[PDB]
Amino acid sequence: KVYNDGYDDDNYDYIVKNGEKWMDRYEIDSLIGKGSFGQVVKAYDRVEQEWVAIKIIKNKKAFLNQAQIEVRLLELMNKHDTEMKYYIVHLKRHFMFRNHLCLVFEMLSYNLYDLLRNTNFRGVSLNLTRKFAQQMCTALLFLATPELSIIHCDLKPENILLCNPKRSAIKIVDFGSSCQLGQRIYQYIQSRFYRSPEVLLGMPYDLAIDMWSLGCILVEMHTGEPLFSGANEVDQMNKIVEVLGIPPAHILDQAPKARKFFEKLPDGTWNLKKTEYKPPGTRKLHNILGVETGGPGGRRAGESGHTVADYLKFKDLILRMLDYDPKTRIQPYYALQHSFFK
Ligand SMILES: COc1ccc2sc(-c3cncc(NC(C)=O)c3)nc2c1
Repeated sequence: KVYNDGYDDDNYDYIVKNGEKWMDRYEIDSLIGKGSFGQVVKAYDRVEQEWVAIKIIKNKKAFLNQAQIEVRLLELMNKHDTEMKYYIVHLKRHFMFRNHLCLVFEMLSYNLYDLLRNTNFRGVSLNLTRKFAQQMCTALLFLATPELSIIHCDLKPENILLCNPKRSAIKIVDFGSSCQLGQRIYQYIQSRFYRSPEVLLGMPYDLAIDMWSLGCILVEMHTGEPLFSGANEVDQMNKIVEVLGIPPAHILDQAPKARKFFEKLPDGTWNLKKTEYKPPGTRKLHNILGVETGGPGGRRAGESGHTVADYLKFKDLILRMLDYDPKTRIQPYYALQHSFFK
């Protein structure tokens, strides 16, 4: 009949209405996004006199507690980052309104998927990819602060927003599926395209799962297509193996879900389970990037900063990000000191 005196819908979301005024403060403009958490609306704040993005959580206990964990992480980050210089989206405040938790964020521009979409998935240049790579590594360095130890756990182009359309500044949004380092409670985390091997293999994991995601994300920004576009976990692992080969034996011996993907032959080596795919490590990243053939699709031939020497700096950095072992996979601090950012 009527849910929350007619304010909500069957799905517990607030029925957003153009031009509604909340608390004599926020003038609601339009719906900009929707998620399982609920909705995101564009609004004008008449006290601060600026546009804001409001995340209106569903009126239900499961999402209210989830959103509360995000609110805890953002208010903890805002405490450390006062100067607003570590590339995380700023939570201005939060309030309860008609039985909905509302989060007030700074208004940013489109996401990195939208930029890829406007190219018809042909990608952006390497100069712009470097600027996104530099800011993202700085952001992961901030999350690796020992008192934070925050894992975003769902890094992808949609969850990276541009501050301003005419600038290269980006901020990471959406810490709803994020957590601080600790004992393993969850194994089904990260979006499949961006999911680390340790998660695919069902193994212990830490903040290095974000660095794997970042490696996948940076190649997609320049090529325009997902590096590993698995339709299922078995497809995801096979496409990872296509590029990087079979994970080391000492990892697959410890992986619980190792036999979901590989067979252990009588001699001790691990082989792919028969199901198509190129043999392991033959779809070279060297050839995917087109280090010697003028970039992806030859569409970067003759462009500045797109030489073979420049592509090898990017290839090396990306390979260090896609290290199978999370203990030896490159960390934000060392990645920033790479020759690619020189
Ligand atoms: C379009 O101007 C903005 C500015 C700041 C933010 S913060 C955010 C967000 C927060 N939490 C989860 C998600 N994820 C979704 C909707 O899928 C997005 N969106 C925006 C949009």
